[PDB]
Order: sequence, then structure tokens, then C-alpha cells
Amino acid sequence: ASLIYRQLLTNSYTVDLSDEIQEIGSTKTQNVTINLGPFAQTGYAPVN
Amino acid sequence: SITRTRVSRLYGLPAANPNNGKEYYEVAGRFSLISLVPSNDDYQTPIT
Repeated sequence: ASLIYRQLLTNSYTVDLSDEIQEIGSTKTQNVTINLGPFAQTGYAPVN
Repeated sequence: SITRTRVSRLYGLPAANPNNGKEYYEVAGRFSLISLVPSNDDYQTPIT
């Protein structure tokens, strides 16, 4: 009755294509490069 | 001046024929200007 453990370990490659299924089924979302960076404390010219 | 009249040795540009036959008056030079132009350099693009 250890055949479950043995077959699970053996057939663990199927999880990869199961993840593939769940991925191609689920939605997608990608992000962009963002900046925190240095930002200058820039005001306006002295106007009249 | 205007011959046959009392208007003599007046200083100024008369608006009768200002162009005086020339196709155009031209002036050359350089000029520098500051602006607040937009850019990212190069952020907000996709991560890949």
C-alpha cells in the first residue's frame, strides 16, 4: 500500500502540465518598470 | 522729406513704401531656451 507514495513521486511530472493548464486558463497580468529614483526639488522662476 | 512741401529733415520711418523694393528683411542669430519637456528615460515601459 506504499504504491500511492511510489506512484505520486514517479508521476510528479504531471503537476507541471497541470500548472500549464491552470495558467493558460487563468488570466494574465504584467507590470511596467517604475522609478522611485532621485527627483529634484524644482520650483518655478521668480516671476512678477 | 517731401519735395515741394515744408516737411524737411524729419526723422522717422514713413509708412508709404516701407519695404523699399526688397523681397524681405532678414536677421540671423542664435537663441537658447529652457523648457519643462516630458520624458521618462526610460521608465514606464514593460518590465521585459
